[PDB]
Amino acid sequence: LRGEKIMQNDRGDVIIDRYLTLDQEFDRKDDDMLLHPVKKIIDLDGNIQDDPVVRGNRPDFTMQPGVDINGNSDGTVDILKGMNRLSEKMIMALKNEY
Amino acid sequence: MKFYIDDLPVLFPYPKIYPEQYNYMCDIKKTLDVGGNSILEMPSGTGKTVSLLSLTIAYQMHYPEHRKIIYCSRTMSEIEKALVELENLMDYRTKELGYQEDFRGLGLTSRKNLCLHPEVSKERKGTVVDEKCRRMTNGQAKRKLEEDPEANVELCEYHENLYNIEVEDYLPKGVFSFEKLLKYCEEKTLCPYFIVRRMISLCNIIIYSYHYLLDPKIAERVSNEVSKDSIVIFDEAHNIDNVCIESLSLDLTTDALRRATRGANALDERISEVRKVDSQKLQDEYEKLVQGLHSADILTDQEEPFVETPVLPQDLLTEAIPGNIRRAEHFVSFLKRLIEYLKTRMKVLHVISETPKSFLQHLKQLTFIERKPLRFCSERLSLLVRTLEVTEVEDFTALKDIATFATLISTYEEGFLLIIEPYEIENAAVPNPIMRFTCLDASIAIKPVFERFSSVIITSGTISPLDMYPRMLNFKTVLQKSYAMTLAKKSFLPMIITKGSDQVAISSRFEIRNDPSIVRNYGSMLVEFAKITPDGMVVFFPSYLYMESIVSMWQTMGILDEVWKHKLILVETPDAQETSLALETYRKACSNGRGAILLSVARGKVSEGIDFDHQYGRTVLMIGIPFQYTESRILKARLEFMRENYRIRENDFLSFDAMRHAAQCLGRVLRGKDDYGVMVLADRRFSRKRSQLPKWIAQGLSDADLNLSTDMAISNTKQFLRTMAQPTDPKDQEGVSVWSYEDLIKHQNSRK
Amino acid sequence: NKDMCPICKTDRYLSPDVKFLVNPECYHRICESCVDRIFSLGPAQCPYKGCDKILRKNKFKTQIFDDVEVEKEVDIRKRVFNVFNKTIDDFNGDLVEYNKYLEEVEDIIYKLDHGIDVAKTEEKLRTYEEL
Amino acid sequence: PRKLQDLGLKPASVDPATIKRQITNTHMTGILKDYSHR
Ligand code: SF4
Ligand SMILES: [Zn+2]
Ligand SMILES: [Zn+2]
Repeated sequence: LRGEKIMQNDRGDVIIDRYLTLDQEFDRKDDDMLLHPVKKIIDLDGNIQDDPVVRGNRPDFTMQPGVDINGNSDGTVDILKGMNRLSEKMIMALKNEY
Repeated sequence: MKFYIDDLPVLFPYPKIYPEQYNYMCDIKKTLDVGGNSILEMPSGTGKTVSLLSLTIAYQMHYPEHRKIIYCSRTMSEIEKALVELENLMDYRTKELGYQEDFRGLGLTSRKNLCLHPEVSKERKGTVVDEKCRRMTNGQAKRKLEEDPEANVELCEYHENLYNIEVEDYLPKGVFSFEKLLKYCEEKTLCPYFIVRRMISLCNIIIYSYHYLLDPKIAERVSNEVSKDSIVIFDEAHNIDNVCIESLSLDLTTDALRRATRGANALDERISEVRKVDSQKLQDEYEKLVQGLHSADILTDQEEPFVETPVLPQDLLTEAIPGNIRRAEHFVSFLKRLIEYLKTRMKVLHVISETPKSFLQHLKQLTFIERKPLRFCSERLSLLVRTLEVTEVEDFTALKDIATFATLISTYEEGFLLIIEPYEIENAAVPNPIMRFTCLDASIAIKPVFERFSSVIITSGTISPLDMYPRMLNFKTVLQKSYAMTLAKKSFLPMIITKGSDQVAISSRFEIRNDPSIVRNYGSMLVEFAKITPDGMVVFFPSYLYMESIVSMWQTMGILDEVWKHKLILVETPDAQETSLALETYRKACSNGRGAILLSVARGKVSEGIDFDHQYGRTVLMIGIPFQYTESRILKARLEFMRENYRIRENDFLSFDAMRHAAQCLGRVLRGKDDYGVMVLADRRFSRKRSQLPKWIAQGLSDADLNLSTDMAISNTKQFLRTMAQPTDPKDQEGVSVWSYEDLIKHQNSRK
Repeated sequence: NKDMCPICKTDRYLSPDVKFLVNPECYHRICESCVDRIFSLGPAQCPYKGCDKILRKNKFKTQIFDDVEVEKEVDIRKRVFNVFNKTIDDFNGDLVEYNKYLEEVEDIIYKLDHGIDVAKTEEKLRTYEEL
Repeated sequence: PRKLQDLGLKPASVDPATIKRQITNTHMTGILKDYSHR
C-alpha cells in the first residue's frame, strides 16, 4: 500500500498476507470504478488507434517496461500504477454526493 | 475582425490579432500565390491553427479556383482541436456574412474511433474491429441474405441505413467535429466511419493524420479521393521523418513465423475442402488471373483486399501474375517454402546486416523463388483469401506479415536494410531472434506527396533547424523563416541547470542511471520546484525505462514522500487508457487547486500532442536530453545512410533528433501571450545546445542562464513567478504585442 | 521424441555429438552413428518399420529446412529445374508464353511430388534433358 | 567431474582439490577511550 517494492526476502506476517489476494481483487474493482469514457481532446487511446495497421520496428528496450533475465515484469510498473491509482481515487472522492 | 490583404479578404474570428499572426498569414498567402513548398516556424504562444484556417479558407472562398484544403496532423487528438477551431471560424463567418456558405469539413480516423455498433465497438484493438465491420459490410452477408432470408449472418443497421439516403445528404452543410459527428449519427443510426469516407470528395477541407497520407496501407484509398490541386498543410511536422520511416518498416519474430506455418497449413486444408465440394470458384479466379486482371478489377468497391498494399502505388507492377503462383495449391507451396527459408535464417548467432538484393540472391540459391513472384505475393494472397470464403480469418492473420515482407523486400533495394539479430533483448536467458526490415531513407514515403501536390505548407512550433528538413527529405522550398514573438513582457523563462545544489554535475546518461549522487540531485530538483510551482508541473524523461528506474529509486530514498505533500503524482503508463485517465485526474487536480505533478516520457504519448496550457502547465522539468538508444542496430544503420548520402554527421543528427523532442515538450505550455511558465533543462549537455533550440526559445534564454544550479534556478523561478502574477499594464501592450483593427491598418499603410 | 534417433534412440542429452542425416529416397531421419554401422559395407534396406527401399551411404545429406515436406518440394524442384530451365529472352519477350511455361514446369513438380502419375511425368523428364 | 565434461555432460560436482580453505598524563588510567577511527 505504501508503494514499497515487495521483497521476497522479507518474512512479513502470516495473518495479514492472507489478504494480499483479496487486495488484488479490489484493485481490479477499483480500476473499473475509475474506468470511464474520456474526452477525445485528451484521449490517448485514439491516437494509437488512429491507424490500426501500423507496422514498424519495435521500440528498443529503453522505451518498454523493464524485465529481468527470466523475461517477466520486474514489478516497477505496478508501483507506478499504484501511486497513479491513489491520486485518481483521492480526486474522485472529492466529487462525492455532497 | 475583417481586414484586407493585397487582394484577399480574410475574416479573423477575434477582435484582436497578434503581429506574428498577420506576418504568418501574409507569408502563407505568398507561398500559395507563388506556388511551391515553404517551412514556417512560429512560436507556440501565438494562435497558429486559427491563423492557418482563416487565411486558407478565405483563400479558396474568394479565388475562382476554389482550391480545397488538406490538413495533416500527427495524432487524432489534434484532429479534434483543428475541427473545433474550424467550427469557430465558420460560425464567425456565418454571423458576419449573414448566411451559411456552402462548406463541408470532416475529420477522418479509424473504425475504432467511429464505431457505434454495440457489439463491435467493445474491442481493445482496431484490427479486430475492422474484421468484424468488414464481415457485416463486405457484402457477403447481404448477398447471402438476399438468396436465403433464413441465413443467420447478421448485418449492421448503421451501414444499411445509409443506402436509403444519397451520399450528398449524409450530413448537413457545415463542419462536423468528432464529438458532433457521433452525436448526429447516433440520433439517426448511421455509421460515421462510412459517412466520412464516402464524403471526402465533397469536403472543402479534409483533416486526417500523417499515417493517412504517408502510410501506403491506408493512404492509397484516401489519396485517390482527394483532389490534386488542393492546398496541403503539415501541422506539427517536426517529427515527420519518423512517420515516413515507419510506413515502410517491418519486424518478424520466431513466433510470427511459427504462426505463419500454422496459417499456411490451414490454407492448404481449406483449399482441399473447397476443392472437394466447390471447385468452380477456383477455376473462375484462375481464369481471371490468366487474363491479367488484378485485385482492383476483381474486387468490388464495397470490399477491400485482405492484405493492404505495403508498397507505394507507383511501385506496383502492372503486368499479369508471373504464373508460378497462379493456382491456389502452387501459391501455397510457394508461400510455405518462403516461410521455411525465413525460419532457417533466424538461427544466426551474430547480428547480420544485408541489403535486399543480397537477401534475394541467397533466397534464389537455397530455394528457387524469383524476385517477380514475391512482388505479387500480397496481391495474390488477397485474391485467394477472397475466393475461399474465409469469413473467420483468425488463423490467416499471421500470413499478412509474411506477405508484407515478401512484397517490401522484393520491391525496394535502395534505402532499405535487413537486420537479423539473435537477441531481441540482450537481457534474456534464452535468445529470441528477431528479423527487422528497415527503411533508412525517409524521403521515399514522402516523395509521392511532394510531386502529386503543387503547394505544400510545412508548419510547426519547434521545427528547427529549417535547413535540415529539406536535406533529410528531398524537397525544395520557396521560402523558409522563423518568427520571433513580439511580447511586451517576458512570459516564459527558459533556463538550463548543469549541476545540483552541491555543485555536482547532473546528466541522464543511461550508463550512470543508477547513481546515488545523480539520482538524489534530480530528486531534490523535483521536490524544490514542486514547492514553488503553483498549480501544475510536468516532468519529461528521456525514456520510459529511465523513468521507471529513477522513480523507483526516489521511492526507496523517500523523495516521493516529500512530493506527495504538495502535489499529486500522476505517472504515464504503457496502457493508453490508463495514461488518458491520469491526464484527466492531472487536469482535475490543477483546476481545483490541489496541485499535481505529471511524470511522462519525452518521446511518449503525452509529448506527441497533449498540451499543458495555463494552470495545467507552469513548469517543465526536462530531465536530460531525450537521446535515442545509441547501441541500436536500426539507428546506427540510418546514421550511416544519412552520412553517406546527405552528408549529415552522425553526432549532428543525434543532437538534432534529441533537441527537437526536448523543444517539442517545451512548446506545449504556452497558448496565448498571457500564458506563462518556467522551462528548465536539467543536464550539463544542454549548456552548448542553445543555438540548436528554436529561435523563439533561444531568444528568451539569457547568457546567465546557460549554466545554473538548483538553488540559483529556484530563486529565479520564485522571482519570475511573482512578477508574472502582477496586473499587466495595458498601455505596455496596446500596439506592440496585440493589434486592433486600427493598428493593423497602420501597419499596412507604413509598410506600403 | 523429437531429438532422438528412431532406431538406436541415442538421445541428444546423453550424446550431444549426435548428428542426424536424411536420405532423398524416402526422407527419413537417421543419426550418423547408425549410418556407418548399417551402410558402411554397402547398400541395404532402410532401417524403418514400413520402409523397404534400398539406399546408399554416399547419398546421405544434411537437412536444410526443418519441414520434411518442403525438403521434398525443393529437391524435386532442383531436379526439375536442372532440365526445365528457360528465361524470358528464350521466348523473345512473349510473357504469355513464358507464363504458360512456368506453370507447366510448376505443374510437373506438383505431380511428381504427390505422385499423381509418376510414370508419365518421369518419362516426360527423361526425354527433355537430352534435347 | 573431468570425465563428464569430456563427454559433454554437465558435471554436478567439483574436484575437492579445487576447494581452498578460508606517554604522559597517566592520571586518567581508563577514562581515555580509543576513538582511533572517527
Ligand atoms: S459499419 Fe460502422 S458502426 Fe457498423 S461495425 Fe462497421 S464501423 Fe461499426
Ligand atoms: Zn541412431
Ligand atoms: Zn526409409
